[PDB]
Amino acid sequence: AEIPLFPLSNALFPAGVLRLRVFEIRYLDMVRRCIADGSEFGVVVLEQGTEVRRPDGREVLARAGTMARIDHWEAPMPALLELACTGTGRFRLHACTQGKYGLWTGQAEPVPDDAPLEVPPELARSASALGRLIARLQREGVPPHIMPMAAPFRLDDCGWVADRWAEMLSLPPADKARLLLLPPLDRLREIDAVLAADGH
Amino acid sequence: AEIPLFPLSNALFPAGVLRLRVFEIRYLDMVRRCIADGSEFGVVVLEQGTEVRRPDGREVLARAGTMARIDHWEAPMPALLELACTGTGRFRLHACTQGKYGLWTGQAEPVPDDAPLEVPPELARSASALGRLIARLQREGVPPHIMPMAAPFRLDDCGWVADRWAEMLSLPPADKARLLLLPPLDRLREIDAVLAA
Repeated sequence: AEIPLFPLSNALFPAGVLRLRVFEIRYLDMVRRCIADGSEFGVVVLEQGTEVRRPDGREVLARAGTMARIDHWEAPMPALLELACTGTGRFRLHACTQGKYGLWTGQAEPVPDDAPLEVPPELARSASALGRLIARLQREGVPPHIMPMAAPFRLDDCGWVADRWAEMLSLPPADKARLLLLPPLDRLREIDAVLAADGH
Repeated sequence: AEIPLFPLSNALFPAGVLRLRVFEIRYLDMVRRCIADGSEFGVVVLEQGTEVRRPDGREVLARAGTMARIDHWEAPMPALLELACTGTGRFRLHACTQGKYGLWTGQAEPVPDDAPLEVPPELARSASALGRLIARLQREGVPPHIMPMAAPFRLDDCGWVADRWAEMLSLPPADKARLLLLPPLDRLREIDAVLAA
């Protein structure tokens, strides 16, 4: 499924929050199309290279990604677009090409959402930790335009909880892409093995 | 104490890495002057505002921040100013003033860099977990200009450990500001509490 690609320094996960700020011509033209078009673009983390790369070149795109849906947009100044996208359906991009203005694109086969699971008591620490984080945000009165996570607080869900943590944890891009694809349970387990002292 | 301020969505901590893209020309005069005489600018996290500039809203700065040092600027894209910075000394922001063009300026009382202290056995959890994140990024050989933290990895320094977690974790801007000025021991204890409970 040939779709436009917006590689980024961080990976996007389903239901994930993402406030973009486009200034490059390739993304300015691409984002505007999607605005009038209605379609959404694909977001995959950069396993290598930067996200601007005007003089650069060697940039490696992750093999997995999540589709990005545009919620609302604004134009604070000319040649600048401030977006507030939401992560949608995930995909497993394969052979992609780099078109005009350096706009990445690739045929990507979607990957159906995983069935919602309950968080076992063997992984309560993470879900309880996360829940603690969200509590403070709310307790402090953090406005919507700053909240790093959407309203639907699926705290009692393996996948969801792991997606939230993988989003904010400084993990290698190559790992983030794998986590996105791995099954919900396995995903929570692994991040769990990162937050807790596995090997002291 | 009077210094220029650059508000950001994320708080900046000592030794914290920062890749800043400056769009609004209202800041050009600030970054240029800094680049010129090698000075620094203050970075405070926004409590109730947008990094860019809303015409219907006003920005509210946090109670503290950290000075930023320009490791070096670049302009890969025509006229786009992109610079790598590092958080240096912390300051307590007594008062700030928003003047013309929306530029912020405040009274910054610099606070001395805390002394380093070994990580106690109970707070070891927080250090080993970070240590693993770091070793994870290295095992994958993630490029330096991609890593969120800088080379000097002080895994036995409460302040360092706590600061890293504080900039990574999704916490309200006002809390980051508070933890920033908080003494090393208390900082770690507090971030440790969030990681468990």
